[PDB]
Amino acid sequence: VQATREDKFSFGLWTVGWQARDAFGDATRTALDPVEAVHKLAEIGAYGITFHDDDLVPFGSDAQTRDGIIAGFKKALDETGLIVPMVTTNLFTHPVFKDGGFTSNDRSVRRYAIRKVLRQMDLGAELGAKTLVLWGGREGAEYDSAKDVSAALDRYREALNLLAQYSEDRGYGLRFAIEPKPNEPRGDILLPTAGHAIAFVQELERPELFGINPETGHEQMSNLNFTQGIAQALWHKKLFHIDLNGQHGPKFDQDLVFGHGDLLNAFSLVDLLENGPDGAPAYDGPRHFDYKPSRTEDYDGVWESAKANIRMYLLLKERAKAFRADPEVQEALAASKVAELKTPTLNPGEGYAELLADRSAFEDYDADAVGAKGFGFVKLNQLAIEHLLGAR
Amino acid sequence: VQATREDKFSFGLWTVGWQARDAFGDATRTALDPVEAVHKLAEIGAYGITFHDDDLVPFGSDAQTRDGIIAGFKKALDETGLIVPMVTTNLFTHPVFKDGGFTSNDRSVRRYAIRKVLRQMDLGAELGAKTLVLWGGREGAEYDSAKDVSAALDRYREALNLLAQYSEDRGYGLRFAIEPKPNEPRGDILLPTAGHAIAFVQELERPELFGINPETGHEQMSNLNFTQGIAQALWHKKLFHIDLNGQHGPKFDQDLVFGHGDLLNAFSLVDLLENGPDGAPAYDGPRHFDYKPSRTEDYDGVWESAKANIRMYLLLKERAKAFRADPEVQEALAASKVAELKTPTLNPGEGYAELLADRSAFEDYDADAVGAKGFGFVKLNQLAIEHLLGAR
Amino acid sequence: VQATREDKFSFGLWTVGWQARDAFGDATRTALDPVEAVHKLAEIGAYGITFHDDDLVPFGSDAQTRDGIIAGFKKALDETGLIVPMVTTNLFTHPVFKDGGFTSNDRSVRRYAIRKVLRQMDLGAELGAKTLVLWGGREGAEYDSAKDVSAALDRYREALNLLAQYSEDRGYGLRFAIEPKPNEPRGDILLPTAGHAIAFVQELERPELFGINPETGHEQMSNLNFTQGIAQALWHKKLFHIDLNGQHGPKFDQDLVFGHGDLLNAFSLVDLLENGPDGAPAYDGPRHFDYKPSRTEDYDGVWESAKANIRMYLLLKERAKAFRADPEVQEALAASKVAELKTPTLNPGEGYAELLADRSAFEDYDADAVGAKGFGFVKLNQLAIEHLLGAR
Amino acid sequence: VQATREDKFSFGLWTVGWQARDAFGDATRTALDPVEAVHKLAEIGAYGITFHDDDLVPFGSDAQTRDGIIAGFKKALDETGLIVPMVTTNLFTHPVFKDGGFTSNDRSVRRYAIRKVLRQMDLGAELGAKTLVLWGGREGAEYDSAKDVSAALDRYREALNLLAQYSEDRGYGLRFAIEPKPNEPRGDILLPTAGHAIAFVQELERPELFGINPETGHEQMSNLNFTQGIAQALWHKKLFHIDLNGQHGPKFDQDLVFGHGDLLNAFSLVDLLENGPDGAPAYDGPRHFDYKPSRTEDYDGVWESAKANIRMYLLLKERAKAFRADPEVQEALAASKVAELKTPTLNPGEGYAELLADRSAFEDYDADAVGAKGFGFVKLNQLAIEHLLGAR
Ligand SMILES: OC[C@@H](O)[C@H](O)[C@@H](O)CO
Ligand SMILES: OC[C@@H](O)[C@H](O)[C@@H](O)CO
Ligand SMILES: OC[C@@H](O)[C@H](O)[C@@H](O)CO
Ligand SMILES: OC[C@@H](O)[C@H](O)[C@@H](O)CO
Ligand SMILES: [Co+2]
Ligand SMILES: [Co+2]
Ligand SMILES: [Co+2]
Ligand SMILES: [Co+2]
Ligand SMILES: [Co+2]
Ligand SMILES: [Co+2]
Ligand SMILES: [Co+2]
Ligand SMILES: [Co+2]
Repeated sequence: VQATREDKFSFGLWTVGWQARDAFGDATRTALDPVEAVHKLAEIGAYGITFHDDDLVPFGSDAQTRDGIIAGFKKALDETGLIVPMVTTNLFTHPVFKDGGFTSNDRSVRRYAIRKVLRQMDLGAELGAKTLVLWGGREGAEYDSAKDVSAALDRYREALNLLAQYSEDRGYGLRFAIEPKPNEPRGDILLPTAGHAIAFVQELERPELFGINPETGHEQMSNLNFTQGIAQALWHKKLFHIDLNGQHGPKFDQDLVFGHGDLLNAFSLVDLLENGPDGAPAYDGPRHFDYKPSRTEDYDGVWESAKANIRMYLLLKERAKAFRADPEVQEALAASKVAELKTPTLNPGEGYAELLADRSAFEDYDADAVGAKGFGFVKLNQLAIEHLLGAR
Repeated sequence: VQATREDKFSFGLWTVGWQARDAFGDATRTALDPVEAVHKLAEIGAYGITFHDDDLVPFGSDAQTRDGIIAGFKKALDETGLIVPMVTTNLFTHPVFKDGGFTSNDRSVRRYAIRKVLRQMDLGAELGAKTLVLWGGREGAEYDSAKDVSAALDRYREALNLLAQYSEDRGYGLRFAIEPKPNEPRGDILLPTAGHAIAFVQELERPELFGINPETGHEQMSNLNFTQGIAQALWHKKLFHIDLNGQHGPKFDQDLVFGHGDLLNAFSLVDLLENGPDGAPAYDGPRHFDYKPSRTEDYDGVWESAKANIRMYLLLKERAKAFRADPEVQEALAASKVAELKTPTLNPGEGYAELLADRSAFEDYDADAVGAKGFGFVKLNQLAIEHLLGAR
Repeated sequence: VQATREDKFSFGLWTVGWQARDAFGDATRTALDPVEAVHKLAEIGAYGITFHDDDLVPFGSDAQTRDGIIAGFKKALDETGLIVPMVTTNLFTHPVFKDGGFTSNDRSVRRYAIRKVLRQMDLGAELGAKTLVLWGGREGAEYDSAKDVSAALDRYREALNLLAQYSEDRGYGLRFAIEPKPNEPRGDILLPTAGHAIAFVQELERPELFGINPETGHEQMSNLNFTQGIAQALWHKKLFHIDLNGQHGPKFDQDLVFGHGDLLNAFSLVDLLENGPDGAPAYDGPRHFDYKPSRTEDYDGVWESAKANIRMYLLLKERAKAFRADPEVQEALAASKVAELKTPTLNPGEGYAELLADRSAFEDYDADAVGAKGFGFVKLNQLAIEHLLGAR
Repeated sequence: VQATREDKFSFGLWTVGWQARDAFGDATRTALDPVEAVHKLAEIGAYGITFHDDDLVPFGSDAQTRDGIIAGFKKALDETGLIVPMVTTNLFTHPVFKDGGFTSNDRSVRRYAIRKVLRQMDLGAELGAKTLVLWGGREGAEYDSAKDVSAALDRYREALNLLAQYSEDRGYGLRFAIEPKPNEPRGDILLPTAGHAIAFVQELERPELFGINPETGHEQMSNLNFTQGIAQALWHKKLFHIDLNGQHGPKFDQDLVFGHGDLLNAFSLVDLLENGPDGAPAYDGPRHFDYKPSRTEDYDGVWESAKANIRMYLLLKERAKAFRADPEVQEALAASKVAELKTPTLNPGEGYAELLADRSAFEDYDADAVGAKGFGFVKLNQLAIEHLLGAR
């Protein structure tokens, strides 16, 4: 298959740029030039690139340096036609953030973290970014008595409310996406799942400007069903962005190519995002890959893995489409009553009193008879896998 | 230490009454009589008892029978001075509920599920219960194509809105507590974590009436920090009830005595609930034990395990109090800056314009120097554990 | 494709016969007659059937009743041509086994467990079974101080030595396969992984008569790589039997159809078993499905799920074959140096003296240059998945 | 309490020397001088220190420098009285080992790896070390088709056979301890659990020279019961060394202070090692702490955390002894029939013939009456915990 700008595949500069220095070893690859990343990505079919402030401008660069870098990067986007759909800020690498950015126990660190983000918001707006992703990687703790969670949530909220105020006042029109993660690098991270991130956002001052950026591996690190979690995020209308990658259950964050981890879940996910209501996708934003080319690879391996992500997504889409289009699947869906869940439980205008008066809903209901009918779910599931396998 | 009615320990009829019939073996204990249970629980110090409809009145009892049982039950309550703080409905045992109660693909089961709950609401109202716990144990799926998550959430919401309507029209004054669980019996259950449940509740018609009933073991089945999730629930003011028990990480639901699984987290949990805001508890509801006496035990074991739950709580409470009262702990808390998180990041009347004008929050900030100072968190953790072990 | 007797697909009577009573609810299906199960399995292409003593003959049947069941059973086998490749004993259902069979703390239970097994060996030997599977589902503990592991391993060994003795004396020619499981129904089960079982087997009086019966979901319950553990079992030559099914990581035992859990691991498992050394399979015993038709299904869903197991194995086999016959895959294998691992590290006749003498192995080794070459692993993994997807 | 040299507390140079560069951020601490390390550890009570070649002598140090470093190191040991009980080799950091050391697909890497170990064996022998720990951190894969496990086991064996040969011929008298780990840094590591490592060792040429070095955190990363695995290791007589630390279930390797993860399991572990048969410890090797001072800490937090490891072990020891000495515990052990498991199942001289003749073990056995009696395990567990809380 072939990727189009209409596919909206984006990559973080820190992905193909990952030098492969893990917690147990040194880097196996040399640094990638931002400008080269831009030309290579354009070439493999991506429509946009994302970056952390510190991925593009080395922490501590003077404005002369800083300015120079931005200018060149800007030219590259220009020549290639790539856009910057999202930007983020690094609030986890520097030792100052060892206890967090926004929720560090140290007050001075909190002030500093806000400033770092405001600045990145400025660059984002200049480059045309529409979404600010916030990954609070260091917000959390290793020991329960070290962090007052309530105070931490107040401080997270305080910081976010200021960011929305500024964006709205400067007219940047940004949307903010909170990225949930259960652990790593902190023992436990605040807002561990898509669920906790959504509940939190609901308490902000201008909640309509806030949503989440869920990551495949993050939810899988707690053994949760990523597809079901996205379905919930979509129900709430809080899916502002998405990070796609692969993981093999609860272990360190692997960041494999999308679909190289839980393949069956990767398939139900593409199905959910693409076979939305009335043909059209259920999701319209970037399909962003936040993965890492394995430590054992060289730059050849790097570009290969970049293309594998696109490839995986397009192969899955194709099968998800074929799945839904199959009259036998259509028949199995009917037998399993999947669409019957869309019919309200209650009749039009029916309330508690009418329901209480309906003898068929209780007094005269044959639970035993209904309890014996099968749902035909294994059969429908088998049909889906055969489509995935290209056997149908 | 001895239990008082003020401690508010409650137990489900189904905990001490569990016959220990598991997924791989027959029951090892005979049935426990409800009046007996009330009398034994009163004796060990419980202040209240809870039950699913079907735990008290056998599924399908005729009115005469049903009526007879309730009368006997109320008399035992009367005599012992035990109350019924919460009631729930069994929407998971009977085969009709194999694909869910409120979210079954089958429209007729959904209708029947609502009628079964209304009926239990009337009984709870009659007994003076204040909370209706809803555990959607069969809501979810084994296969992703079998359940439309979006339609399921619509139907779950449709049903809850009706229950609140009825409660409010009738003047019952009930509060509704949704109980999250990631899995078991279904592959994946809808609303898997405390977070997912809180986010959901914020979308109902009368949200002020809805909260959650998180269970220690359910959060631990996903390897999440239970204390930290309770802290967030308290921040949202949605902790309506709590189910206490023990678990050893992600595996089937063990339902051990509280404190017999993750002891360190059991300790931080009691500290959070009891060493509240003033000096006063941060949570005022029932301390409910939803556990199961191990299958290897007889009725002497059952009564021993019931008392063990109260004993673990009182012993942890005592050490949590001692921890907070220690001057060396006060000192370690001061060195770790725990309390500094409670001070707003911004000075009163400061906005983004004033922050941007503060050179010290960024332009002249010495991040390297701040990043070199230690938080002393290990030492604080070490004092906590020494209090737990009675080593101080 | 269609299954042939040469495929050696077998099913436990307890799989298609599971009535679906789980830990939270009643059975949803009526009991399956063993004769009927023989006929239906024959019909879908199974070559054999297996059973626990108690699956065929109800616990406590008098000798006339037991004899009658066995006779009708044998007749069905005869008429269909199905064989009984393995038999097993239920040492987990009856309350007497609540603390285990061979390792119960109670001496009398240990004596009775051995007698129950001996009696099953007789029946197995008479039906022609070649393997006795031993699943100690109840050997273990919920609490560390309740069980002396060392004493427990001594007792385990004590029982197994007797069984080997009896079999050898009677000329039964049975092979014994211990089945590891990490937990469920005990909090922790003895011999938790394929590794622990293999190490234990090695300490018996006649180790050559003992191997393991590893199950897909059981290793996945600990989030281990099943194919990789199977590879090691094959290296030790201890894979006497195999239980195939599906699971989604660490949670209760799901027993899904084979391939419906971790699809990618199912794929690599079929590759390992069939594309063995010298053209031929690496394993020649039964391909046994120890799964359960989901609780949502009726008897139609039961047979559909039995057939899904076979279809899943055959589709994966087909794709594994095509994978290996692809010149591009071969080229990738060569580039990744997979086969170079099969060449001894030392030259023929080289010892440490000569290795110490080779400056090319150290003194003149350019670690830095080798360290920069990519292995091309991602590209290889991508072709593997494109074969599975039927995209190649 | 206070540590004595008889407690045999040892620490790796890399533990207190960890600079805190994690997968997501820079080092927060400066480098620790080895001589200083020797001095600091002697002061807190350690009886020994251990290290990887590369911890002591910088990778790529000329002969002169290396020699220089060693001589200073020997002086510090001299001056302080600390010994080097164990030494290990770094086969995971340098880029050349990205695919492993001993089982790298690349043959030239395997040869280099052996050379690097021989050299450390010499230094080890010279410093008086008794054990060579082998941690194959890079032995494994991210993708199943990239590693022939069988070939890798052959190459692993091939390398160990040679090391044994060398050590025996040089008269070093070393014992070899293989350290299992399930994952991190490789997606899946070979010899993932204590079980797998023991099974492997049994296949070597001089098995009496090999054992294992299990780490608390490693077994817990797979959610296995550490104490139970150590109990099996002792049964096999393969506990050559042990790494103590803390972990919070399946997630990245946390390396917390011993007893800061699963407290209940740390208690049962100390009980097992110390309350050995004949009053005496069941294990007499070094109690080695392979942990990491949290990244939020400075050098003071570093020495605080080192002392915390010793304090935890000694406080647990103290409670394990009090527990065993309690008459009420003694009464609970008897009711639980813990010791009845040590009495053989068969009477002296009984074999299957006599067991078959015993009607009381089967024909006249009342399984129902035995099945109704409880084991009193909950009460026994509750007493263990009250001893741990210092409540008794
Ligand atoms: O787990 C790492 C996170 O996924 C980050 O890459 C964020 O998305 C950006 O800060
Ligand atoms: O996991 C089982 C559940 O916890 C139930 O006991 C609910 O709390 C009540 O239906
Ligand atoms: O998890 C249950 C076990 O898998 C059993 O089915 C054994 O294989 C046979 O007793
Ligand atoms: O998880 C990392 C390992 O624990 C190492 O520290 C080894 O013990 C020494 O190579
Ligand atoms: Co990630
Ligand atoms: Co991300
Ligand atoms: Co539970
Ligand atoms: Co509960
Ligand atoms: Co199973
Ligand atoms: Co099995
Ligand atoms: Co470790
Ligand atoms: Co270690």
